[PDB]
Amino acid sequence: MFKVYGYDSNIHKCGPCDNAKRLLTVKKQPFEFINIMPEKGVFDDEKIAELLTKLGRDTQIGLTMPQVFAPDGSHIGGFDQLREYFK
Repeated sequence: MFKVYGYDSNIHKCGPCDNAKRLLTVKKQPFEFINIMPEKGVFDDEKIAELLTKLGRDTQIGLTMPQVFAPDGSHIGGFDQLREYFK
């Protein structure tokens, strides 16, 4: 499955996050969405730590949501990189 880390737009608006989900649905690709903000103004720090581990990063500088990973686990990037991935 593709793995998409992002925000639920009902709690924190994330147009790129919603676009990533819809692009995977139109391409008939199963995905799992991981919401990093379970309620307004509260981050899930276990999921952010897991994301940093997967990215191999020590700082959060410049990280935006969504962050997408391919079925084999490699990092794709944000929605702009996912658009490119299917070409």
